[PDB]
Order: sequence, then structure tokens, then C-alpha cells
Amino acid sequence: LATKAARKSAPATY
Amino acid sequence: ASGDLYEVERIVDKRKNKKGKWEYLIRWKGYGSTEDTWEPEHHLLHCEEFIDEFNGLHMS
Repeated sequence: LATKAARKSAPATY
Repeated sequence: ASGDLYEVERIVDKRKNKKGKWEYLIRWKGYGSTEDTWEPEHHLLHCEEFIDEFNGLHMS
């Protein structure tokens, strides 16, 4: 099963 | 330079922005609901382990 990942935006939008 | 890579627990919500592009509210693996952030579509990734495609073959 494939892992979910993503690049985090800095600064962040909540 | 594109942003630090982190594992995703799940996609919590989805939306379209003012420019008509898709954004995803991400639940980050190891973090709670307060740390949930809206990420642009191109920031999402699918990861896979390297595989030996021959092991999977079925004989009969």
C-alpha cells in the first residue's frame, strides 16, 4: 500500500 | 525550495481557490487538527517502495 506524503507550505494557511 | 516533505495521515477537505485551482486540507501524520494546512494540488505526492515486478507474476 502506497504512502501519502506532501510538501508543506511555509508560511502555512490553516 | 518547493517545501519540506512530510507523510500525510489523510485529506480532511478539498476546495477550489480564486484562480480555479484545487487545494487540499491535509491532516499531517503525527499532528492533530490544529496543525491542518491547505496545500496546493502539486504539493501532493504518492510514495512507493521499490518492487521486483517479477515476484508478482502468477504461474499455473
